[PDB]
Amino acid sequence: NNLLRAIEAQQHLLQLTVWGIKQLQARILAVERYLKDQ
Amino acid sequence: NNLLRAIEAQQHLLQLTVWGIKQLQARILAVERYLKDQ
Amino acid sequence: NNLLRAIEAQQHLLQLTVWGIKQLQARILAVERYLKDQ
Amino acid sequence: WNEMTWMEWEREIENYTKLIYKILEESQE
Amino acid sequence: WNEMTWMEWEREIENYTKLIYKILEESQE
Amino acid sequence: WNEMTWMEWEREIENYTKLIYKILEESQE
Repeated sequence: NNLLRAIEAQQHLLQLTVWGIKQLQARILAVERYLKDQ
Repeated sequence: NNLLRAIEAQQHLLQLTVWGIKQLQARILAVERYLKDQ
Repeated sequence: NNLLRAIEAQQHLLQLTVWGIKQLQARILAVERYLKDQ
Repeated sequence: WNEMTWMEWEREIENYTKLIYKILEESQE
Repeated sequence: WNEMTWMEWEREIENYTKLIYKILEESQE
Repeated sequence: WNEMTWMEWEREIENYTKLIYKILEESQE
């Protein structure tokens, strides 16, 4: 049970890191494009 | 025991990815602000 | 068995987040350097 | 790795995530 | 998700991390 | 944490990853 609970919580952590990476990728891409456009 | 050890090591990996995401977020934010300011 | 399978899949997720963070770090660094150079 | 796109990355993340959900659900029964 | 801030993100990360620590500690006893 | 570089980060990631591989392999035997 403890191991299952740990995996469950770690999956939530993974989902949070994925959210963060997706937002950072969009933001860096927007900056790269801004600089190209300028 | 093996599963516990794997979870423990994976938690350290998660912590490392969190460190990295936090630093990248700060750095992209600083760039976004620099460009806004310019 | 289920717990092992979950850990295995989560390791693949971790590897994917690491790939993403590495690429974002390189891209932000390139932008930071571009702006310094300009 | 150098031959992977962000859309493929999202697809792979989704696939593993769905698998893990299914495994965890089956662990409850 | 689109309604979440980075401060909230850090809070949620911290909360799950602390929970996992506690679970792992209890697994040792 | 503030005293860590990206090369050190990669090293630590690699070390934990290799350990996990070994543990998972041993779980199969």
